[PDB]
Amino acid sequence: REIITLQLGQCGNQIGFEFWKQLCAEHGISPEGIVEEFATDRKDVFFYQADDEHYIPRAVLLDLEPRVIHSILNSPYAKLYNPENIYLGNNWASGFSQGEKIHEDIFDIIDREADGSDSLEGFVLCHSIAGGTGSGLGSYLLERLNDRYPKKLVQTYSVFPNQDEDVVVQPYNSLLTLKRLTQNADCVVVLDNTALNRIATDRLHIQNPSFSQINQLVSTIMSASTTTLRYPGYMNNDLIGLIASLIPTPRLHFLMTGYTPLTTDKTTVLDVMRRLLQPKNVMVSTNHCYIAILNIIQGEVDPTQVHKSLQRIRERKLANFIPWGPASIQVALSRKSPYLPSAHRVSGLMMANHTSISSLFERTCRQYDKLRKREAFLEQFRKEDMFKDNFDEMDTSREIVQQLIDEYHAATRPDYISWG
Amino acid sequence: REIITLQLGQCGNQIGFEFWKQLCAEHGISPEGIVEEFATDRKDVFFYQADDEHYIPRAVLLDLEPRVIHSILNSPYAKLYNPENIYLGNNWASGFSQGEKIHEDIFDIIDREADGSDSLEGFVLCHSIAGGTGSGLGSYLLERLNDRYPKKLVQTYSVFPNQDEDVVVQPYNSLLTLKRLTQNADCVVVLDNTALNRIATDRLHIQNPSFSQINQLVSTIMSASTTTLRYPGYMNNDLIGLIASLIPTPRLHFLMTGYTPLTTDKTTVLDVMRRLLQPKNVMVSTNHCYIAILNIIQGEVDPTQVHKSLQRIRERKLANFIPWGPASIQVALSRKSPYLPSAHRVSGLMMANHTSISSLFERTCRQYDKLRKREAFLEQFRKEDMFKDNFDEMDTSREIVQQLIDEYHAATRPDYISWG
Amino acid sequence: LDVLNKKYSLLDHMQAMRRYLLLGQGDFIRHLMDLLKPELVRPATTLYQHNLTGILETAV
Amino acid sequence: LVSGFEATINKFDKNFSAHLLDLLARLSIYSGMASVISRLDFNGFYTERLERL
Repeated sequence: REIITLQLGQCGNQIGFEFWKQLCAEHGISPEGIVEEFATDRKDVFFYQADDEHYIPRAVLLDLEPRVIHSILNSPYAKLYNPENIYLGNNWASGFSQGEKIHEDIFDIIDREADGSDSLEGFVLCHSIAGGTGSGLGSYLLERLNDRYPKKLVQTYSVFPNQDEDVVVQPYNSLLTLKRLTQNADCVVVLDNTALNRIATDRLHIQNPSFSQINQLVSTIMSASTTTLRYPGYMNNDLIGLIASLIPTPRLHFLMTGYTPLTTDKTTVLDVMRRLLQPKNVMVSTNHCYIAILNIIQGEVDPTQVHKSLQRIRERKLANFIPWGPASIQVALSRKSPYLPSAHRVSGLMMANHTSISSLFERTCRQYDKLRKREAFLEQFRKEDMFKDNFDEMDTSREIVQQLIDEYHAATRPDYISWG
Repeated sequence: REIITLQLGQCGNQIGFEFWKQLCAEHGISPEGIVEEFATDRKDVFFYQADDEHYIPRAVLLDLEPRVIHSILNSPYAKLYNPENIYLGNNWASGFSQGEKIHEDIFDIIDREADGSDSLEGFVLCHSIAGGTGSGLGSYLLERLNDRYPKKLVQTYSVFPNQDEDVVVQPYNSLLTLKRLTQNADCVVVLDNTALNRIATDRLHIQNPSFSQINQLVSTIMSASTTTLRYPGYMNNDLIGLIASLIPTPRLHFLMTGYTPLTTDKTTVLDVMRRLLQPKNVMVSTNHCYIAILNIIQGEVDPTQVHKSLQRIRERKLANFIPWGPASIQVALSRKSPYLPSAHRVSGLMMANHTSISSLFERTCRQYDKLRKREAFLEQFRKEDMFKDNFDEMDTSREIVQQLIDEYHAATRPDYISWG
Repeated sequence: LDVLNKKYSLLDHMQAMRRYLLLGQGDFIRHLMDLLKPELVRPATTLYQHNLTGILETAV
Repeated sequence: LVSGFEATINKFDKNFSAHLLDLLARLSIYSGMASVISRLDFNGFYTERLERL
């Protein structure tokens, strides 16, 4: 139904602003907010139908000691949306404490926008893992959304800002935030800026404006993930129906992302299918195995040899699903939206529950573990000591994430007829 | 039939002057008084058909120590009406005593205008609750109209001047004036300048000229309330037939006001119906429940679906009327008058008997009660001591208004098959 | 061909027969199942037919 | 005094309740054309005071 977007952190506000400019260009709206004569799809999933004959977008901007938010403000896409939800450290404990002291009025901002809608389906959060101002604050307020709203769904869009390796307090913040993402979130979309940056430097000659083009990539992935909700389709035009199928267990809910065009400067669905299974197309990268795969393909093709393509991929015999489960690739087809010129309009995406990310979780675990062993790279700020003098929250996050790694490895194996 | 307008107090004379300028612009009359060639509706409800071929309005202006009345006088709409009824403290007791000493000649002004008409239907009073010069004087003369004229009807238009909180003698004057409004008035229209001022500051960027635009809002509400009498319609073209249906008991006769356009800078009746029930449209704001609702809708629309809209609102199942009574929303339709340009000519109004105002009565009761307990905010003027040395009129007003609060709460419940 | 295409409509109206009757528009069916959850899951085999037609008229 | 007033009010209250519930109930058999009956009884409080059928 109606889904409210919450953006916090500098990186989260940046990718949210890029996404809102993307939907401004996509749908028939001005940079003013008014509906145009090239509007008619559903425009009530992200835009509040306002009383100005303006489809005013539901964009809740929160920040802590803002810098780039002022550069967002002096632009014609910060008066695109203005329903009065615009509001004005570098550690997880410091951001947690600073979010603690000002939680009331921004939670009142959340409450005002929550009753302002006719209906509610989900709160989707723009976040960056250990992004500084976003970290700690986002974990605390994520806990407060899961506490205050048990009837609604929480989605988290999170990126890991790393320029191919690194901050020494970053594994602590990622461990603590990942504990919050495990137990206070319903679905977490995790991306690696290292792999995306390497693919971006490969595909073009972009090396200095890598982050700006990464914003375009994340905006296209976000718009393609919600296109079947924004545009009239058939299935899972709520968030929860889309989220439900990929998750077999509520702790394996971290989804790997895929994207078919490696540059966008006429094929059948068979080619992009056998493409996107292979890890040249995965932008976020024992043998670790998929639990469930969901694919969304958007392009100008003639959709009947999809059953023929499923025949061909089946007996090409590339990939097998999980021992205990009779799982299956789940496939949806949509149209690529007009009002943006794109050569080769075929664009594919996969949303897949993969165990490979467990290794990367263990990678962060190993980093945190060695910094826990040396104790010269926790950097000893007074906010961290005042927040937790015993640092047993790190031990709780560590034991939960180690149970998560064991659950990952047991779900890969047929030890999910047993327990691990 | 023929209804005489009495305006007293500075705020009452201001909103009356705004209403008379509104009907000067509305009907085919000059700023001179003469009928024009764009006159033909009924013009004998508020304008005396005078012998000059002038429709001279029946506007009785009374004042006590006038200030703004001189600014009213030097204007072309103070020689719009002149049938010779123009006449020239800050407490309820002081205004009461000053109205006592000069009651004879202004009552002779009332008598002259009363026999000056061919017929009489009602005396409608422009008033402001604890407005200073208006308060006390208006209560005393209201008692004298109810004493001297038992065959005629008295209506009171009253606003509560409060700039979002406040005068410390104001709860005393409102309590005493409300006692007079209970037992000497037939219908009281009560508005809150706090809620109207907040909605006015919200809808536009008016904050300093809020009072002048509030005069326009009150003038439009007054003109829309009497449009079916001024313009040829079907039903309740006397005051008493309009007043009779909303009142089940002569002490619940205080009516909540509604107004559909939140700014006026093509819809069906279904939309404005499901709008105006919701408290974003109520300009004057256990769960307190309506006893009876009357709605007047004025706009250019096709009413072939008002019965369909009643079908839809019935089975949308939003609101229920009172346990003991088989009450119903009562609906009338009129046309929005020409000779004023208004974008979106659909404008809706509700006149509804609501128990919610009892809480606001209790709010004033609580304020008066705490000032009665402290006794440093009655401000001890000699007029108050000379008027009542024992202050038992406050006790009488308090016991009557407490019986009113109990009657409100018992009428909300099914204890109006019993007594409360 | 043209007398069914210009005096009434044949092609335009068959699309909605696909969309509703054969459930060819599942946005329609999803929100019909969401909004009409209580009146279905509670017995409506003692409720007159015109009420369900009337609530369908606003559901579409 | 009130031995004349309250007597008429009580008897007319009970008489009015009986006959009016009867009008709404005897129109419920007709139908659609079922707008009026519990449109005068806006679904909720006063769905009744005397149960019908």
